Amino acid sequence: LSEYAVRMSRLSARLFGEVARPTDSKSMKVVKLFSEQPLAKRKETYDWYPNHNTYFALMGTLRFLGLYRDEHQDFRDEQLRLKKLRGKGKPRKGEGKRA
Amino acid sequence: SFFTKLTADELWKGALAESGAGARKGRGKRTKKKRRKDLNRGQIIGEGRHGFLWPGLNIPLMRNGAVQTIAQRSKEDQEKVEADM
Amino acid sequence: KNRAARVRVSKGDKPVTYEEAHAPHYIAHRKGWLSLHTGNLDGEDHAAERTVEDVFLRKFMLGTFPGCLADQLVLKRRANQLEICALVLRQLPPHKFYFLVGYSETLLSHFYKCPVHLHLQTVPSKVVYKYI
Amino acid sequence: VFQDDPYLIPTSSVESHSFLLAKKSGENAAKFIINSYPKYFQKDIAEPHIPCLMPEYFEPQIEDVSEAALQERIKLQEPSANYNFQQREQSEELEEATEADNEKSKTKAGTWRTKNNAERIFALMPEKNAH
Amino acid sequence: VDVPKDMTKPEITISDEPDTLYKRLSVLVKGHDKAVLDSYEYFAVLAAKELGISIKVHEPPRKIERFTLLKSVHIFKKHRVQYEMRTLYRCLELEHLTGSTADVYLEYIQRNLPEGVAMEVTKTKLEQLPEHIRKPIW
Amino acid sequence: YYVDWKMLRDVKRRKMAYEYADERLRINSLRKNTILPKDLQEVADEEIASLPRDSCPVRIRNRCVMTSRPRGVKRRWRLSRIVFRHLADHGQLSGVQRAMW
Amino acid sequence: AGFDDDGSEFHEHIFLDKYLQDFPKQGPIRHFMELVTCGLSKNPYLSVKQKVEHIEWFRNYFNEKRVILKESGIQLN
Amino acid sequence: RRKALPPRTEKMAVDQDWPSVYPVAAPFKPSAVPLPVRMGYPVKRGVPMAKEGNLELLKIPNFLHLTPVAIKRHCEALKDFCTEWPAALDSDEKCEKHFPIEIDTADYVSAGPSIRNPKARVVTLRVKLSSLNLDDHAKKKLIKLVGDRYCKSTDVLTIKTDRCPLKRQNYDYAVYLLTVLYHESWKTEEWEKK
RNA sequence: AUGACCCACCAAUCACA
RNA sequence: GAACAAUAGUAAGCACAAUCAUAGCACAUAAAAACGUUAGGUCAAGGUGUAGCUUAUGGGUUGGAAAGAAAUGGGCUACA
Ligand SMILES: [Mg+2]
Ligand SMILES: [Mg+2]
Ligand SMILES: [Mg+2]
Ligand SMILES: [Mg+2]
Ligand SMILES: [Mg+2]
Ligand SMILES: [Mg+2]
Ligand SMILES: [Mg+2]
Ligand SMILES: [Mg+2]
Ligand SMILES: [Mg+2]
Ligand SMILES: [Mg+2]
Ligand SMILES: [Mg+2]
Ligand SMILES: [Mg+2]
Ligand SMILES: [Mg+2]
Ligand SMILES: [Mg+2]
Ligand SMILES: [Mg+2]
Ligand SMILES: [Mg+2]
Repeated sequence: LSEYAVRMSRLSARLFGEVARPTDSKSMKVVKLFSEQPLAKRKETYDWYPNHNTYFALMGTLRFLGLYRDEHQDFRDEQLRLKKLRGKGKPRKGEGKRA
Repeated sequence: SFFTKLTADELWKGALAESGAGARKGRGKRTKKKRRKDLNRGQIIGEGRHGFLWPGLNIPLMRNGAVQTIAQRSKEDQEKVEADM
Repeated sequence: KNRAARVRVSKGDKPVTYEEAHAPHYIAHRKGWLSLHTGNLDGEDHAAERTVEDVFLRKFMLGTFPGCLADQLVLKRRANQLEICALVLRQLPPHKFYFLVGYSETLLSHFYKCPVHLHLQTVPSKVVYKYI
Repeated sequence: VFQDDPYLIPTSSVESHSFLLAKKSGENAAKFIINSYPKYFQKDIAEPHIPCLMPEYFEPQIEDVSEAALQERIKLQEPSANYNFQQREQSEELEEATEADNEKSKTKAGTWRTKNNAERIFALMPEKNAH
Repeated sequence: VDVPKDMTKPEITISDEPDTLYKRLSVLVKGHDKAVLDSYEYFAVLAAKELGISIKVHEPPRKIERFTLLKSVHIFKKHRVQYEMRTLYRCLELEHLTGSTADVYLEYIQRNLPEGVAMEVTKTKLEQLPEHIRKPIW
Repeated sequence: YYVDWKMLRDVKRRKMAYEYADERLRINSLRKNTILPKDLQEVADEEIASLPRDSCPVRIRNRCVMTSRPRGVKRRWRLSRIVFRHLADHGQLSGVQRAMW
Repeated sequence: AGFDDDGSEFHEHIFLDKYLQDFPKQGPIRHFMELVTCGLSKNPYLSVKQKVEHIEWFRNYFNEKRVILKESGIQLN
Repeated sequence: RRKALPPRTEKMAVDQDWPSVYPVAAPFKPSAVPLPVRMGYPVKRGVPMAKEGNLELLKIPNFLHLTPVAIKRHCEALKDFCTEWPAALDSDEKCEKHFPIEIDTADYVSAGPSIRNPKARVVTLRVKLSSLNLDDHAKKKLIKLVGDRYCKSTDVLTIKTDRCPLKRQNYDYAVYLLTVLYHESWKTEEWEKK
């Protein structure tokens, strides 16, 4: 190691746009922090889920508009219909416990 | 919750429980009976309870030699339709 | 026993498509893929998105064409455009068929923000590979 | 334009007409759904961002302000006249450009209402002839 | 019998600018199944021999990614299912090309890319020297 | 509807953590540095701990996209192994196949 | 295709010295902010605008607390 | 009312040009294709399934638009857009003697809604040091300044540029880095005597 | 060497006017 | 419900077999393995029948979930 080598390195670092003045291994973490995309900002993170409300609501509307046909919801429907016919329904809110 | 749904065949196969182990050894009684009903039986393409009329599906494409516009039935008309179904 | 994606042997009367007649160990050997896209290749991205798209497409197409859908969908993705190829029973008058062709193509083009092509191949009844 | 299979292929001229007309009526249905409920189609994916696949807004962007709602509802015919009537009730002056656009809308959309709209065009504003 | 008359109207302009030179152009097609990459290599080589682009083709070693999942919904850990993804490669190496020929060939080729394959283009382009470096010294 | 309430809570977490990402990054720049004085980093510590609890990235869970399953997920498809296998075994995942060697 | 990044050129990305103009020149804040600046220098995912808004947040936060800086044992501007 | 029309294969002339039928990339409708083709696994007595209703032929990418006749025609229509390659450059020696600098740039195509590939930024700069005007001192000072980016056996210097959003910004920054390396290799300073 | 008791086959469809 | 110097058995189908994979054969390995058996395992992957809750068996926030008397399984490191 020489002073010539240290000057050469300070020059290469100042030139290529890397960190100029000597730093701790611990402080370089801030360089790393702003050199990257923070985790919570990545499309693999905030965009992870598809929007389930858009799909559900849209296909629900399209079903009511008679375009899309949902057999699963049809099943649920007829089952519930027969269930309220049988005499066991869903209690109107507030009625069930005390009565 | 849309992706959480299934085919009608799968749902009936599930609810009927014909393929179970109770059916084979006669581990359950014959007086207990439940059946499968088609839920697509009385439905027509384009029909919904919102009441829309689509040129290619619900209603004929051309009325009086012209092209029918997308339209919606009256409230009471839909009441009578649902009564019929 | 392996139950995965299997059509169990019936009394011998059961009509079966070429598709359903082959278990998971026969993919890439006898039967091919029902979807084609780049995202599952070695160096490539957004497999997840293409998958969710795929699922919604199957569900949607099944609900939009009730009862006339013959075989499982074929989804080809080429340079931002998706061609949906479908085998369809002859049920509806061609009026309804075209109505839904246009309606679907438009709707999914506007939903997924890319050009959507829809190719219908009509068949008299379910093509039978086995039993029956 | 038509589907390639032997079942959906048009046999006669009337069939060609009914088929294509049906396809268009379907596209119309789809677009109707898009514009009735835009928020469902809002989320964007495509990188080049095609502006053509976005839902359309046929509502006025401002309500009580005259100088916006006039032109806004004119671009959209009767809502334009309700707008011009809401601007004329507030004693807001309609310039040479305003009812030249409302005029171009009286010619593009629309015999008594023509005479009345013409009277409002000439009497209120001294419109330059060229419009 | 029925021939449309005067069917051709191409539009090409020549700018005075010195069109970019490409020393070498590598086109790497990744695929799943081999046969598609074979017919695509045939198609690409033919399309290059028709434009006189003088290309070589070789096959980069295939990559198979394997991974393991549980076979059972709930609990048997002794039992697994193993899945593969096979990526196969074709490398079309074209030499001594110009910018226009490069954009035409790459357009034609990229339009006809099959749905299940992907493509990576490495262009090494020729530039003489930058201005401030030519023979000044500071 | 997101398939579960859990899935809902995680969607909210990803929205909040996306919103405060800048604040957290900027403050933890001060906090992760030796060069600055300790008197600054103590106040910066109280600043980043002041931030809403649900905005920090370590509270986010990768869940199955369709089925909401909290683990046994293949990150590349964002899918539970079960759902994944279901899709793959029907030939619906391009390039995926059973492994024989 | 479709994205030019505001017609910006690399010097508006690489060299941020221009926004370090108002800051104490010989202090530890120069160490800190030269590290911050180098990090933003290496950053592909941000525009010029956003990097500038980072620098300015730090300007405003450091200029927010003069008290703790003076008391710290180093007089800072 | 049920309508069944005989396939296109009936009206198809024997010598009819094929690229007319399949101009673009197509799904393979079996009605529009004249050739009997049996694909699918056979059954013990039976044969492979016919082309009608066959889903497996639908799954296959078909090169039917690319039939060699169509490639001849297409490429003969593309002969107009292509510009010639300079004669004297035929050998790599003259390529190096004339153009010293190679700029490597990567372009990626993948199917889907978005075009954006993060790998497309990177621009590589390979420059031979024998094609540069450098002094002995300037060359040794350059070698020591760049370090790892220089190959001592092949004398090829490499500048890999990443840090900026666009490949043009990275191209400019690579060229600029080269320029400043050359300008700052010729400068002798105080500590160089140390 | 020992190992409560109890376990099993006695009902018929779909589709159309 | 078989006797091959043959005495009542023909049988499509599914398994086994064969092919396919592990980049040439071969071997090996992988994969495959019907119908059924153990009311085997899983309503907490998800979906569901039946029966239950609905100002609560539902939805949030904050903080807590300790521990080793003992017994034992599978491992890691050893006793050189
Ligand atoms: Mg649940
Ligand atoms: Mg975690
Ligand atoms: Mg005893
Ligand atoms: Mg006993
Ligand atoms: Mg017998
Ligand atoms: Mg037999
Ligand atoms: Mg073999
Ligand atoms: Mg063997
Ligand atoms: Mg095995
Ligand atoms: Mg076997
Ligand atoms: Mg049990
Ligand atoms: Mg249990
Ligand atoms: Mg449950
Ligand atoms: Mg808690
Ligand atoms: Mg122990
Ligand atoms: Mg163990």
